[PDB]
Amino acid sequence: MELPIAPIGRIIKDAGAERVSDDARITLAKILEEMGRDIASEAIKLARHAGRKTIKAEDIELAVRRFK
Amino acid sequence: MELPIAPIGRIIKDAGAERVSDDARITLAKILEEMGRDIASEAIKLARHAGRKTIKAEDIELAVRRFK
Ligand SMILES: [Cl-]
Ligand SMILES: [Cl-]
Ligand SMILES: [Zn+2]
Ligand SMILES: [Zn+2]
Repeated sequence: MELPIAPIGRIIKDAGAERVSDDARITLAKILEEMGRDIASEAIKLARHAGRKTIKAEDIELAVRRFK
Repeated sequence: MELPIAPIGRIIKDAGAERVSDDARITLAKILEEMGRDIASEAIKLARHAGRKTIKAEDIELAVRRFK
């Protein structure tokens, strides 16, 4: 796992939760990590079809549209 | 912003990118943060319709299904 748990716990508290189980924080961190990886994988293929090696913000923005 | 950028950069490198612009890392961190907040907001309403104050892993798992 790359994402730290603490910041994910703050997101859920920030959205209005009174109490958050430790298992809720870990579940959302793993779901967002898996989303990040699938978006990143699609952004890499977009950059390669554009002839580039550098992943740019427009690749991320176009890749997220396949998941919406 | 709650999520740190560095770990998001590692996710994109881990998925296979050779080089990542700083703007790509920031864009994906903001998209995952916004997803985390919308999931968390829906999980809070599920827990309240179940009569609970504590957000649990099953609330997260049911809330992500509205976005798939
Ligand atoms: Cl998926
Ligand atoms: Cl949205
Ligand atoms: Zn996946
Ligand atoms: Zn939203």
